[PDB]
Formats: sequence, structure tokens, C-alpha cells
Amino acid sequence: ARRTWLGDILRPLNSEYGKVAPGWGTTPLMAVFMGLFLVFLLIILEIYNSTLILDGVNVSWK
Amino acid sequence: TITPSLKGFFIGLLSGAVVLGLTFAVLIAISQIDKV
Amino acid sequence: AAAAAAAAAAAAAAAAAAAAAAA
Amino acid sequence: TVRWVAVHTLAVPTIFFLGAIAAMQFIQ
Amino acid sequence: VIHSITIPALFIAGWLFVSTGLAYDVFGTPRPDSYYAQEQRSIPLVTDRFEAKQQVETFLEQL
Amino acid sequence: AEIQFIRGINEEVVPDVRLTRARDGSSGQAMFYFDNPKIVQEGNLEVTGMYMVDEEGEIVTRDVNAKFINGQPVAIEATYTMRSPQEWDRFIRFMDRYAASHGLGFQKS
Amino acid sequence: MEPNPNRQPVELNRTSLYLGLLLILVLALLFSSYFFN
Amino acid sequence: VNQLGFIATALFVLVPSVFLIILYVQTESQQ
Amino acid sequence: GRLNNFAIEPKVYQAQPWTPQQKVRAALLVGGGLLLVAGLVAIAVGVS
Amino acid sequence: GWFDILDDWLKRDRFVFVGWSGILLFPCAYLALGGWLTGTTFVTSWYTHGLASSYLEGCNFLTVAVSTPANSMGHSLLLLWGPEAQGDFTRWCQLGGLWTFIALHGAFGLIGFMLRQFEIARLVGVRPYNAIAFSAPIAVFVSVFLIYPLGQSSWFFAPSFGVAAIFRFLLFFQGFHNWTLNPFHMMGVAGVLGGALLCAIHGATVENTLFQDGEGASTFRAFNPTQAEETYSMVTANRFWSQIFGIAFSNKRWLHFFMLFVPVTGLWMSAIGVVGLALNLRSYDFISQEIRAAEDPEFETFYTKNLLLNEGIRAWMAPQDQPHENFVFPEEVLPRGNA
Amino acid sequence: GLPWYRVHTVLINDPGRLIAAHLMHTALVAGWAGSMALYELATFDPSDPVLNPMWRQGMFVLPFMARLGVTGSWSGWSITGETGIDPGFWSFEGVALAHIVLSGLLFLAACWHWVYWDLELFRDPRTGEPALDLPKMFGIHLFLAGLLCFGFGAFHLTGLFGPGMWVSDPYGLTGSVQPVAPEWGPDGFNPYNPGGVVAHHIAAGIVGIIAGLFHILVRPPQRLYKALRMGNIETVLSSSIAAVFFAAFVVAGTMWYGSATTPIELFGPTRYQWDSSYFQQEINRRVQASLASGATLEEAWSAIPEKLAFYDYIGNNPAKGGLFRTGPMNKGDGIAQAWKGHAVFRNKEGEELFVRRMPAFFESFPVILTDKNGVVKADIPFRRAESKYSFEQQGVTVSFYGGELNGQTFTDPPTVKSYARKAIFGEIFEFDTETLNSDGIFRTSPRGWFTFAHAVFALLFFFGHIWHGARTLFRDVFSGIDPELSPEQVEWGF
Amino acid sequence: METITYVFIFACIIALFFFAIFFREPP
Ligand code: CLA
Ligand code: CLA
Ligand code: CLA
Ligand code: CLA
Ligand SMILES: CCCCCCCCCCCCCCCC(=O)O[C@H](COC(=O)CCCCCCCCCCCC)CO[C@@H]1O[C@@H](CO)[C@H](O)[C@H](O)[C@@H]1O
Ligand SMILES: CCCCCCCCCCCCCCCC(=O)O[C@H](COC(=O)CCCCCCCCCCCC)CO[C@@H]1O[C@@H](CO)[C@H](O)[C@H](O)[C@@H]1O
Ligand SMILES: CC1=C(/C=C/C(C)=C/C=C/C(C)=C/C=C/C=C(C)/C=C/C=C(C)/C=C/C2=C(C)CCCC2(C)C)C(C)(C)CCC1
Ligand SMILES: CC1=C(/C=C/C(C)=C/C=C/C(C)=C/C=C/C=C(C)/C=C/C=C(C)/C=C/C2=C(C)CCCC2(C)C)C(C)(C)CCC1
Ligand SMILES: CCCCCCCCCCCCO[C@@H]1O[C@H](CO)[C@@H](O[C@H]2O[C@H](CO)[C@@H](O)[C@H](O)[C@H]2O)[C@H](O)[C@H]1O
Ligand SMILES: [Fe+2]
Repeated sequence: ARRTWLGDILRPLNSEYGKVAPGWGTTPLMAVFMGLFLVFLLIILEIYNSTLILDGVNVSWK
Repeated sequence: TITPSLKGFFIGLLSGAVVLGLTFAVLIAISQIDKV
Repeated sequence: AAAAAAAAAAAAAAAAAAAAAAA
Repeated sequence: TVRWVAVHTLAVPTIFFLGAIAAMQFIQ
Repeated sequence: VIHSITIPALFIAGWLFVSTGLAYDVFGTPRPDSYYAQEQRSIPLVTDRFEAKQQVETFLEQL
Repeated sequence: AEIQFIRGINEEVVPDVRLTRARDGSSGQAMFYFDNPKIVQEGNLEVTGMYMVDEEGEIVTRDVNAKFINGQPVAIEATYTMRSPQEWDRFIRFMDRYAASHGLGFQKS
Repeated sequence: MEPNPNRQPVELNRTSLYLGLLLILVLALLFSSYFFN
Repeated sequence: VNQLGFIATALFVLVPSVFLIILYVQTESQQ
Repeated sequence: GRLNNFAIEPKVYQAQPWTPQQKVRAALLVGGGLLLVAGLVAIAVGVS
Repeated sequence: GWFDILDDWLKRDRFVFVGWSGILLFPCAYLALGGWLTGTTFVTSWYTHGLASSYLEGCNFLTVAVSTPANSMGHSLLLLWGPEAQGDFTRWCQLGGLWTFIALHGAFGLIGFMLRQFEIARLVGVRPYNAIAFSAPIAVFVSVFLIYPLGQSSWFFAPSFGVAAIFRFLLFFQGFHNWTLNPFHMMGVAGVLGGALLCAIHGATVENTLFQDGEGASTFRAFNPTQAEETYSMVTANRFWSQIFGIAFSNKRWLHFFMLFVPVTGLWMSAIGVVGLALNLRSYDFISQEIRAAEDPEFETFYTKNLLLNEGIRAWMAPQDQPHENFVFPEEVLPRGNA
Repeated sequence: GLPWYRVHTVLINDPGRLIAAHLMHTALVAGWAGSMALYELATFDPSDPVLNPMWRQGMFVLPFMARLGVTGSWSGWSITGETGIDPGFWSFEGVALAHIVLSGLLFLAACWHWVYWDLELFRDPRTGEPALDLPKMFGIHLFLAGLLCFGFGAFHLTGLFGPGMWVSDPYGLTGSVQPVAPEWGPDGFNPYNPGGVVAHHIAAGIVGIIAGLFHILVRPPQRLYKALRMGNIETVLSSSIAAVFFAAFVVAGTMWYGSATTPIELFGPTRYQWDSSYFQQEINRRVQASLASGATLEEAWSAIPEKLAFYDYIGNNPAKGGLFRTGPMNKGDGIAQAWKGHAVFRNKEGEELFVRRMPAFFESFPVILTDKNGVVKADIPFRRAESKYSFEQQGVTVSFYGGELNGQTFTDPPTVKSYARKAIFGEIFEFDTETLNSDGIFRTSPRGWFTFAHAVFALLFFFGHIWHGARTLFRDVFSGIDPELSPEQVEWGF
Repeated sequence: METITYVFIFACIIALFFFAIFFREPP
């Protein structure tokens, strides 16, 4: 193999190839953040569809 | 302010969250009972 | 008015180096 | 708790709807 | 195994839903005498979006 | 100390087994070769996998495909993988309990 | 040194050639009218 | 009437067929 | 006869408790990133 | 304790399988089918379309439909708590919100059914080719019931979940879109017709070239996921069709990949055509044929005869199928063949 | 041994030749962008932005340059049309030659990465196999994407270092590239507010930097590492195809319904501006507000600009097109020259008649003239039908207020029939049918071609996601070799 | 030129039918 300069500079980043956290890790944090993104995507869709009309938000070209 | 549309969105979000929590709570309790 | 962004570069550019090194 | 819901979620509005449809023929 | 608690009370529950005239009120279906108003040959199509509920209950006072 | 195809019924034909191991003593399956088993003849039931009953629980092998010649099934070849040593020692224990009771060679290469 | 041992060969037998030529020819017979308009 | 519509039909005929023909006469040489 | 090609996945091993070497680099990651985002909200104020 | 007990309860053996996919499938599928049954039994179409389309109004099985919402609703989701109905179930049933109920539930029930196919194949340990073949009805449902009204004016121009409403939808696409002349449609017709033709020929020749006809018929043990493919001979069928048609399969794998391949591709190309027809980007006319029709008025093909029939479908079906436009066509402007 | 549909899969096990193929694909995309910009720079007519804008000429790549700030070329014109400016280097030609030399540099790097494929960066030091650290790679790529998102939003679109973006009025009359301030509040989720786009790239850049630092420091849990099959390269391709078909459906939606990022001065009007009669209400409101201040009908209708009446024509909305009707709209009905005026129709007693307009769902529409109430007074019969309400029995004339024909009244019935046949299309315009050899058949906008192409591409990428997620999760049955066993296996015997 | 493109594609289809029936690939 070739031991280039950028191979030695960018090595610590390709070093843990299958290193996993044990157990469930941060999956409940990921689940509540996915629920927050789902509520966010819903709000944005119901603003564009105008099925959630807000004070000062006029969804048109005005 | 709170619009009727925003308040109805809150009603729909709480009823969806309820149905989604109630289905998983019933399934978790039924799975914990029939634990073989 | 107030130099908010002017001095923000210093606190935003020095932070980049921290990551780069510790990387 | 068992597959007894198959009769409680598919036979109850079926018998209700056949009662409605059998009532529907004696109109006008 | 055997199950005969209430089969035919559901049939009368379905019969009294239609025969009394409850299904027209629950599902909003108009009565066969109550399609048009007493003077006009117009169909009450909803023309608005956020006034549509008030449009339908504005039409239902013509009957 | 038995092998089942249909939970309740047992396989009374001894399979030709070819155990395999990784060099790191971590993973390795076992290619089974049932030569004319009793499940192949009649039965008319439905196999839901190879069930390997024991006294320390059970090992299920879903990879179970039968070989046919001219419309007739003649041989059922299954393969079970290990992927962990805690299932490897369970399979070697279920193998020692099977080769004690039915009679098998263990001709190690 | 090593010439990247991965270069597996490409097969395309004659019955694959016939099927692909049938696909391209009937797609051109279908879409020729719309390309000519 | 398209003048360049005939080129589209010729490029639709020729270009995948040249790929399949090169792939076949290149696989008969060493498969 | 037709061949295929699949991916060779690396071996799954659990993450060990760290050392000073990697702990101080995780600290110089987090303490770098917090003052980085603290500068970015100041640029976000200065452009609004 | 938390998760593996629920995972082992769902993947357990039962009368029906209900995996992790069943929690998405069975409420959505049950509510879509139930909303269709309670819409064709009770819910009218009078305030949206101006029609009577329920069993309560005296219709048969062919003329009931849970019709689309009104054109003034636009592409609104029509939630029960939404700003249009505002909790009123009567006004939600009258404004056409049952259509959006059935459509969104049919979408998430189809999602849950294809996840169920992936889950059962991940259990049995097979390759999930059934979930790849189910990508075609999902693409047809998404291109027709979702993408086509979302590219049009509103949800009003959509199939209205009936039998005769589906026949109106076919006549609407003939009249307003010239959808038979679309090449993507023609690939859809050819995929479906070749699939049915492949279905009949394959059934006819497995039932003919059986290994044991009846005379020394030792009934061997049959397993169901082989779909009875031990019982016939490949060599006799290849010898038959090489002499009858001049071309025949010699693989049991490529033949069945061809049976997977043909109507899924057919159905995927018609999905591409309906996605183009959402933006009215249809294949209506050949331009040089219009120039040759304008050059001399004694030129007539079957295509120029079809354009006058589409003109007739448009101008005669248009005041009743689109009553929000308020079309007043006099008898003098309506196209007649004796004019 | 590989079939034709599997020849690209030799790059699965070598991270450097995959870099070479990705670098070539990017060299191809940048070369198309430069070439498309050069071909559109050749065949462009920047001599009339009022009635011949870039959405009328079929310019597709031109508006995505002009949307972010590229106004003006080296030849000495502008998109706004001032015919002398100094834009600097960043013209249309400047960014075209920039993408051309970028395509050449990425091709040279693709050639280097294809020749020098085997490096130490792609191998582990323990085993001999090539392995990539994907859970980390997503962190460095998300940190870079969030850094460039925050940089582009907080420095470009605010105009603190850059031009702005394209901002216009509600009717597309006065619109140029101006710096726009970020909108914090609920008005930033209005899609037609340009401040929400800036506020969006500031906020999503900060959240992307935070999450990229989260992955660069936190390893994945074991449960979803084995569940989502990480360490395989194909789950990354699965979920990336999912995100990219979600994104293609979102851009087809915001192209078709319109937003602040797809304005009508660059891409053309929408079909919902015809379906609601959006510009006709503004034209009528402007005529009535002129009529209230002591004006005639000629002075009220003559003050309306030709661009606002050009948005009120059915040949400009993108739902009047064809799939194989190719090219620009100026092949479709000719180059527009001047607004004729407002056609006003009478009925020989003095009653004003109104032409019933053609809706988009009709390839041909009958000419029907109504009253204010909707009673049909006159029409044109079909071919040779008994004409009761015909233009000669009813005595229909036509008057033209404003525009080219000012105050000209036409009484002879074929000319009134021709003007009513044109007046079913909206406002009537003068069209140069020659010099492009234009047919009479309407074409569609770049709005319609963008929405068509990326709804089709998003639908096909859904099938690509199904196939790749099925190939990822079912690897051991599609191959025959379980992925969690080491391939250097021996045998035992039994 | 317009007709002969259709006749050329149809004639290549018939020639492919002849090469597919009689010059078929042996097993
Ligand atoms: C104050 C902070 C702020 C503000 C003002 C905005 C403002 C905006 N964001 Mg951004 N956002 C932010 C923070 C913010 N964002 C943060 C912190 C994140 C997380 C990183 C995001 C992530 C995000 C996403 C993922 C999206 C936005 C979008 C938007 C826009 C919504 C308007 C629109 O056109 O939607 C139009 C889009 C929708 C209404 C979403 C549709 C959702 C679909 C229906 C889901 C199902 C799709 C699936 C494939 C099936 C389709 C089936 C179909 C074929 C029938 C607007 C510019 C949207 C955008 O890009 O618009 C162009 C968008 O999709 N944002
Ligand atoms: C997202 C892609 C995209 C979009 C939306 C556009 C949009 C536009 N282009 Mg650009 N263009 C593109 C990519 C695109 N282009 C590419 C990749 C090139 C290089 C070839 C060009 C080169 C180009 C030129 C040279 C010109 C345009 C012009 C135009 C305009 C007219 C388009 C038209 O008539 O299409 C017509 C579209 C069709 C007829 C649809 C084609 C459908 C195909 C053939 C279907 C194939 C079916 C398939 C074979 C079936 C397989 C079945 C199998 C799986 C079983 C419009 C603004 C014209 C213009 O006005 O420029 C100023 C113009 O002259 N473009
Ligand atoms: C980022 C997107 C992306 C990427 C990187 C891949 C990559 C891969 N695919 Mg997937 N796929 C995708 C999206 C993608 N696909 C989409 C959208 C679909 C539905 C259309 C598919 C459906 C699919 C199937 C059904 C298969 C793959 C297979 C493969 C593998 C071998 C590909 C090959 O050798 O083709 C070689 C291709 C050719 C020699 C010629 C193809 C010519 C096409 C049909 C027409 C010309 C296209 C034109 C040049 C490109 C412009 C593209 C642009 C407009 C999008 C490879 C890992 C194969 C597999 O899994 O191997 C094990 C496989 O069987 N793909
Ligand atoms: C027919 C639809 C369909 C099917 C069968 C699959 C199947 C698969 N997906 Mg894909 N996916 C889909 C659509 C689908 N997907 C859509 C639309 C997206 C968003 C872009 C994704 C995004 C996605 C990602 C990012 C990944 C997958 C993966 C997978 C694989 C594992 C299962 C999984 O993660 O499910 C996902 C679960 C679902 C699709 C069910 C969603 C149910 C939602 C939450 C209901 C929401 C109700 C809603 C709130 C009601 C409001 C409606 C509103 C209009 C009012 C499998 C191949 C994974 C994989 O490839 O691993 C190798 C993977 O990483 N999916
Ligand atoms: C004018 C418009 C015309 C439109 C086209 C109409 C013709 C359609 C015919 C059917 C298409 C192919 C279906 C079988 C697919 C297949 O795969 O058949 C293959 C032969 O294909 C082929 O040779 C492709 C060429 C098809 C020639 C058709 C001649 C028809 C006879 C006309 C005269 C009758 C007296 C051979 O089988 C397979 O071939 C190989 C495929 O990988 C493998 O070896 C398989 O195991 C298997 O043997
Ligand atoms: C290497 C392999 C090559 C194989 C060739 C296969 C070609 C297949 C496509 C043929 C297109 C039509 C060609 C004949 C007419 C013509 O020539 O249209 C051209 C536009 O094409 C184009 O803009 C090509 C780009 C099309 C993008 C539109 C979206 C496509 C999304 C993909 C969806 C897939 C389902 C140019 O238009 C012409 O040029 C105009 C002047 O610039 C004039 O108006 C002319 O009258 C004429 O319209
Ligand atoms: C909508 C909605 C909902 C839902 C509901 C439901 C889900 C319901 C269900 C319902 C159902 C679930 C129903 C059922 C029905 C059934 C039926 C209706 C049946 C019928 C049958 C018949 C009629 C039969 C016939 C026959 C045949 C087939 C042949 C032979 C002869 C005879 C006659 C026997 C809710 C409230 C939640 C919410 C709101 C919305
Ligand atoms: C070497 C070099 C150079 C150069 C470079 C160049 C010059 C480049 C170019 C490049 C280019 C020039 C590129 C191009 C590209 C293109 C493309 C890439 C295209 C594609 C296309 C497509 C893909 C299409 C498809 C299709 C069709 C066919 C039609 C219809 C539609 C569709 C889509 C289907 C220089 C000197 C600077 C320097 C450095 C080095
Ligand atoms: C057993 C089957 C026997 C079938 C017999 C016919 C098979 C071969 C037919 C090939 C078609 C060639 O037919 C020939 O086409 C050219 C067009 O290129 C026609 O030419 C026609 O169109 C051209 C445009 O190109 C005009 O300039 C010309 O004025 C007009 O007559 C000829 O009038 C016709 O003779
Ligand atoms: Fe079969």
C-alpha cells in the first residue's frame, strides 16, 4: 500500500471502523428528536396547505 | 396569537399522540401478560 | 453601531482550529 | 386479547350495516 | 364455541338507524323530499373554502 | 438430543454434517445433508424451519432447502451459521448430545 | 504493483443480445412517431 | 415535421445497440 | 455463472472507556464547538 | 424487558401474522375499508358534485362512490379538526373529507402492507421479490390518486372510489387527455396484457407437461413455497415451444423473473405517464398531422376522427362533470357530426 | 461473468476507485452546467424583457444563475435590460467557464484516483480488507454541509458578503437581485417570504454543525448498528436515495405551486394564477382605481403595462403544454410584439358582452359571450349548426381600449369572430409567427419541464430505494454468505 | 425519410426474428 502524506494526516478519522456503543446508547434521544422533526414537518405542510392559518402569515404572493 | 386553526391543530396533535401512545401501551401490556 | 459580527469572526474562526486539531 | 377482535371489529358493523341495508329497501 | 348473546339486536339497531331517520342527521345525507328548496332549481355546491361549513348550514335553512 | 422439521415430529434419519469454523474461533455454521429423510416421503404438513431441540433450549435453522430430482425430493440440505462463540459452544454441545445418541464419526481434518 | 484485483469480466450471451435488441427496436418503433411528430 | 427528430430515432436505435454488440463480440473473445 | 459483488463489513466491537489522549481531544472538540456556535449566534444577530 | 418481549410477541406464530408492520397496516387498512363502506352506505355527494351516490339515496353497487371533495377546497387535507369542517362530522362528511380519509389511509395501508411483505420475507429468510413486485400498485396509486390531483386544480379531479366513478374517470382521460395515444399508457396496456397472456400460457403448459399424468402417479410430498414446481418437465415444454413458436424458455428462474418483470414494468411506465398527465403534459396531437389537417379539409385518418370524438366527450360531459365552472353551452356550440 | 446491470458493482470493495467514479460523475454534472450555460448564452434574445423574457425562450439553466445573483453578461446587457453595466468576472460566461475548468480539474483528479487506487487511508492496519468509517464520515460530511449552509445563508443571502437573491413584487413587475434580511418569527414558514430562506440557512446550518460534531464524537449504538446494517455501503445508498427522492418531490411541489425561490420573472407564471384569475383581478382593480380618479376608459386601460397583461394570457401558464411539443414557447405561438388592448364587445343595443375564458383542461373551447348575470347572448356556432345567437343576428362589434389598437372599433363579423376566438385566451397580443416558424400549438414553461422531470425522477428513485434497502437488509440470502462471518473460514468435518 | 424509418425498424425486427429462431444459442 501507499503511505502518502494525506493518508497520514487523515488517518485518525478512518480508524474506528466498527466501533459501536454498547446497548441502546442514544436511541431515546434519537426517537424524541425524530418525533420533533415529524411535528415540524407537519406544521410546515399544514402552513403551505393553509390548514393551519397563523396571525400575520398570509400564504399567497400577497 | 392562538388562532382557531392553531388550536384545532393542537387538538389533532394531542389526539394523534394519544392514539399512538394508547396503541403501544395496550400492545406493551398485552405483550407483558402473555410473556411465555 | 456595535461590533458584533466583527469580533464574532475571531470566536468563529478559532473554534474551527480546535476541532481540526483535536480531530 | 386474542383473535376474538376479528368478530368485534368486522362482524359487528357488518351485521349493523346489513340491518341498515335491509331497512333501506322499504323506503318510498 | 357457541355465541348467541346478541345477534338480532344489532339488526334492529341497524333498522332503527334508517327507519327513524337518524342516519340522515348523522351523516348529513339529505332526505328525498329535501334535495332542492321550494322555489329554485339550483344545486348548492360549496364555492368557498373557509366559509364552506357556513355555506352548507346557510343552505339548510332554505328547507 | 433430537432434530425436528415439524415441531412435535422428530427426524429419524441421521444427517451428513460438515462443520466449519473461522480461524478466530468466532463464527462458523454447519452444512447439513439429510440423505432421504422421512419428511421427504409423506407427511403433507408444512415445515417451518429446522428445529434442533435439546435440554438447554433450542436452536432454529431457517435456511432449509430440499433438492428434487425429476419431481421427487431426495435430499434436504440445511445450513446454520454461528456469528458468535456463545452460539458456537451451544451448537457443539447440541452436537455432542446428538452424536452420543445417534452415532456419528467426528472425523476431524 | 498489484493491478487492483477486482476487474471481473462482463458477460452478455446471445440470447441477452436478442432480448436487448428486441427491447431497443420496439421502443424505437413505439417512440419514432412521437419523435417525428 | 422534425428534421432532428430522425436523429433522435437513429441515436435511439444505434447507441444501445452498439453497447450490446460491443459487449457481445467482446465476451465471445474471452467471455 | 453470473457473478455478483457485495460489501465486506468491519468487525463489530464495543467502544471501550476512553483515556486522557482521546478524552482531552473530545474535550477540545466540545469546548471548540460551543464557542464556535456561540460565535455563530453573534453573526446571526449581526446579520439580522 | 422493554423491547424484546414486544418483538417476540409480534413475530410469534398465530392465525394472522402481525409484525411491527401490522401496527401501521391494520388500523390504516381497517379504517380505509370501513370508511369506504360507511361512505357508500350513507354519505351523499350532493354538496361537492351534485350527485346522489349512496345506498341511502337508492343506488346499487355500481353507482355508489365516496366522491372527491369540491373544487373550492383545493388540495386541502380536510382534517376533521381542520379549518373547513371544525370538528363537525356532518359537515366533514358533506364536504368530501371521507375521500381524503380513505386516500391517506390507503396510502399508509399500502406502505404497511409492503413493510409486511419485507417483514415476512425477513422471517422466512427468502428474497423479498414480492415487495419489489408490489412497488407497481403503490406507484400506480401514488401517481393516480395523489400526484394527478396535486398537479391539477384540486382533489376534485381524481378517481372518486366507485365503479361508475372509475368509468367516468376513464372517459375523462379519453376526452380531455387523449390518454390512449400516450406511449407510456401503451406500455402499460402491453405489460398487463402480456402478463395475462404469460399467466395463461404458463398455466396451460405446466398442467400439460406434468411428470406423472395419471398412470404411475406416485403422489410425492408437495411443499407450498415451491408453488408446485417440481411436478412438470422443462425439457418437454422447451421441445414444444421451440417447434410451435420458435422461441422458448430453458430456465425456471428466467421465466419467473420474466413473469415478475413484465407487468411491474408495464405498471411503472403507466405511472410515469399519469405523472406527466398531472401537469397536462399529455400526448394529445401529432403536430404535422394537424398541419396536414389544416392544409386540405378532405384529409381524414382514424386519429383525426378520434379528436372529434374527444371534442364531443369534452363539450358534452363538461357542464355536469365540472359544475363549479358553471358551463352554459348552448345547443349551437355543441359539436355534432351533422355539422 | 458479471451481467450488464452489475458492472458498476466492482467499486463496492475499493474506496479509491469509488472516489474516482464519483469524481467523474461530478465532472460530468459540472461540464453539463457549463455547456448548458454556453448553449443558452448563444441562443438568447436579451432585447425585450417585457414581452420576451427567459421563461418564454425555453431557458432552463438561465434562471438558476439569475436567481442567486448572476445579472448581466460580458457582451454588455442585463437580464433586467439596461444594456450597459460592468458585472465583473461573474457573468453568465464567467460561471460557465468556471464550471468548464472545474469539470476538467475533477476529471484529472478522477484519473489520479483511478490510477493510484490502493492507499493506506482505505485499509485497516490490522486486517488486509478495505474498510470505511461511515458513522464518522456522516459526521464530517454533515459538519461540512452545515458549515456551507450557514456560510451561504448568513453571508450570501443577507448581502453581507455577496449579492442577494431574486426578490420581486406580488405580480412580477419590478424584480431584481436585492439583499434580504432573515425573518425570525412565524412568517419565515410562509413559503413566499424570502426572509425565511435566509433564516432557514442560518438555523439549519447551526443545527447541522451541532449534529456533525455529535457524530464526530459519538459512536452509534449496537442495536441500530446491527439493525440498520451499518458497515455496509448499501444502507448509506438506500437512505441517501430516500432523502434525495423526498427532496425531489419537495422541489417539484415548490416549483409547481410557486414560492419565493421560484419567481415568475424567471420561471413564468403558474397554472393557479390562471385558475384563480390572479392577474385579471389586479388588472381590473387598477382599471377601477384609475376610473375613480377622473379618467376615460382609454386613459385607464392605457396605463396598464404590457408585462402585467402578458401574465394574463393562457399561452404562458405551464398547464397548456404537450409532452412531445418540444422547444420554447416562441416556437409555440411566436414571439410577442405588442399588447393590442382590451377587447370590449357590444350587442347592437349597447350592452357589454363578456367572453367566457378557456380553462386549462380544454384543448379547444367554444367561444361563448355572456352578460353580467351569465345569460348567453352571442357565440360562434360549431361548424354549420343553425345559428340562433350568431355574431351577425346579434350584431356583435368589438372595441379596443389601450395598447396597440386604441379606440379602434371593428364591426365586420369575421374580424369580430377572430378577435373573440383570440379573446377566449385572455388578453390579446401581437405574435411574430415567422422567424422561428411557429405553429399555433401551445408549449409549456421551464416550470412545467422542471416539475415533470423531477416528479418522474422522484418516482423512479422510490423504486431505487426499495431495491437497495431490500439488497441491504437481505444480504445473506441475496448472496448466500452471511456478512457477520469472517470469509477466511476453514472446515472441521463430522 | 419519415416512412422509411418505420419500415427500416420493422425490417430489422423481422431480421431479428430470423436470427433469433434459427441462430439460437445452444445449451
Ligand atoms: C426558524 C428556522 C427555520 C425557518 C424559517 C425555516 C423555513 C423553511 N424550511 Mg427549514 N428547517 C430548519 C429551520 C427553519 N426552516 C431546521 C432547524 C431544520 C432541520 C435540519 C429544517 C429542515 C427542513 C426540511 C427538511 C424542510 C424545510 C423546509 C423549509 C421551508 C418550508 C416552506 C416550504 O416551502 O415547504 C415545502 C415542503 C413541505 C411543505 C414538506 C412536505 C413534506 C412531505 C409532504 C413529506 C412526505 C414526502 C414523501 C416523499 C411522500 C410524498 C408523496 C407524494 C408523492 C404524494 C421554509 C424555507 C421545507 C423546504 O425545503 O421547502 C422547499 C422542507 O422540506 N426545513
Ligand atoms: C431535468 C431535466 C431537464 C429539463 C426539465 C429540461 C427542460 C427544457 N429544456 Mg433542456 N436538457 C437536458 C435536461 C433538461 N431540460 C439535458 C440532460 C440535455 C442534454 C441532452 C438538455 C439539452 C436541451 C437542448 C439542446 C434544448 C433543451 C430545451 C429545454 C426546454 C424544452 C424541453 C423539451 O422540449 O423537452 C421535450 C421532452 C420530451 C419529448 C420527453 C422525453 C421523454 C423520453 C424520450 C422518454 C423515454 C422513455 C424510455 C425510453 C422508456 C424505457 C422503458 C423501459 C424501462 C422498459 C425546457 C426548458 C430546448 C430549448 O428550448 O432550449 C433553449 C432545447 O433546444 N434542452
Ligand atoms: C444515486 C443513485 C443510484 C446509484 C449510485 C445506484 C447504483 C447501483 N445500482 Mg441502483 N437504482 C437507482 C439509483 C441508483 N443506483 C434508481 C433510481 C433505480 C430505479 C431506476 C435503481 C434500480 C436498480 C436496479 C434494478 C439494480 C440497480 C443496481 C445497482 C448497482 C449496479 C449498477 C450498474 O452496474 O448498472 C449498469 C448500468 C448500465 C450498464 C446501463 C444502464 C442504462 C440506463 C438504463 C439508461 C441510461 C441512463 C442515463 C445514462 C443516466 C442519466 C441519469 C439521470 C437522468 C438520473 C449499483 C450499486 C443493480 C444491482 O443491485 O446489482 C447487484 C440492479 O440490479 N439499481
Ligand atoms: C411503500 C413505502 C415504503 C416501503 C415499503 C419502505 C421500505 C423500507 N424502507 Mg423506506 N421510506 C419511505 C417509503 C418506504 N420504505 C418514505 C416515503 C421515506 C421518506 C423519504 C422512506 C425513508 C427511509 C429511510 C431513510 C430508510 C428507509 C429504510 C427502509 C427499509 C426498512 C424499513 C423501514 O425503515 O421503514 C420505514 C418506515 C416507514 C416507511 C413507515 C412510515 C410510517 C409513518 C411514520 C407514518 C406517518 C403518519 C403521518 C404522520 C400521518 C399524517 C399524514 C399527513 C398527510 C396529514 C425498507 C426497504 C431503511 C433502509 O433502507 O435500511 C437499509 C432506511 O434507512 N426508508
Ligand atoms: C413488430 C413488433 C414485434 C414485437 C415483438 C414480438 C415478439 C415477442 C416474442 C416474445 C419475446 C420474448 C419472450 C421470451 C423471453 C425469453 O427469454 O426467451 C428467450 C428467447 O428470446 C429471444 O429470442 C428474443 C427475440 C424474440 C424473437 C421472437 C420470435 C417470435 C416468433 C415469430 C414467428 C413464429 C412462427 C430464450 O429463453 C431464455 O434465454 C436466456 C435468457 O437469459 C436464458 O438462457 C434463459 O434460461 C432462457 O433460455
Ligand atoms: C446518447 C444517446 C442518445 C439517444 C437519443 C434519445 C433521445 C430521447 C429524447 C428525445 C427528445 C426529443 C427529440 C426530438 C425533438 C427535439 O429535438 O427537441 C429538442 C429538445 O430536447 C431536449 O430538451 C432533451 C431534454 C429533455 C428534458 C425534459 C425532461 C425529461 C425528463 C426525463 C423523463 C423520462 C421519462 C430540441 O427542440 C428543438 O429545438 C428548438 C430550437 O432550440 C426548436 O423549437 C425545434 O422545433 C425543436 O423543438
Ligand atoms: C369513517 C370513520 C370512522 C370509521 C368507521 C368504520 C371503520 C366503520 C366500519 C364499518 C364496517 C366494517 C362496515 C362493514 C360493512 C359490511 C358490509 C356492508 C357487508 C355487506 C355484505 C353483503 C351485502 C353481502 C352480500 C352477498 C354477497 C357478497 C354475495 C352473495 C349474496 C350476498 C347478499 C350474501 C371513524 C368513526 C373511526 C372515525 C371517523 C371516520
Ligand atoms: C480536460 C481539461 C479541460 C477541459 C474540460 C472540458 C472542456 C470539459 C467538458 C465537459 C463537457 C462538455 C461535459 C458535457 C457533459 C454532458 C452531459 C453529461 C450530458 C448528459 C446528458 C444526459 C444525461 C441526457 C439524458 C437524456 C437524454 C438522452 C435526452 C432526454 C432526457 C434524458 C435525461 C433521458 C480544461 C482545458 C478546461 C483544463 C483542465 C483539463
Ligand atoms: C412485401 C412488402 C412490399 C412493400 C412495398 C413498399 C416497401 C418500401 C416502402 C418505403 C417507402 C418509400 O416511399 C417513398 O417515400 C418518399 C419519402 O421518403 C415519398 O416521397 C413523398 O415525401 C417526400 C418527403 O420526403 C416528398 O418530397 C415527396 O413529394 C412525396 O412524394 C415517396 O412518394 C415514396 O415513394
Ligand atoms: Fe411456475
